[PDB]
Amino acid sequence: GHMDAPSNLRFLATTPNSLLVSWQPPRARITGYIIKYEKPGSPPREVVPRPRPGVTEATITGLEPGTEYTIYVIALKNNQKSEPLIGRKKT
Repeated sequence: GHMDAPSNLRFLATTPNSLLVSWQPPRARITGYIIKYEKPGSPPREVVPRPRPGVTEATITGLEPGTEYTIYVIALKNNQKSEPLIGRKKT
């Protein structure tokens, strides 16, 4: 455990209820990632299945319009995880 966390949570393309995001992988070897998303009033969820290693972008579906969701993206190492890297935006 104890691994750095991704950075610069960016957004690729954005759909009326889906949202693509792009980050800068942490500074340590990893074999997976976690990505949650939040909204005012409802608790976070996780992008499933967990992203693959080597990818610096993920899409998030199942959102709501006119709503800026807050994403928490983490680095994994065999279910093990690092600190989060968050960023929010609207669909």
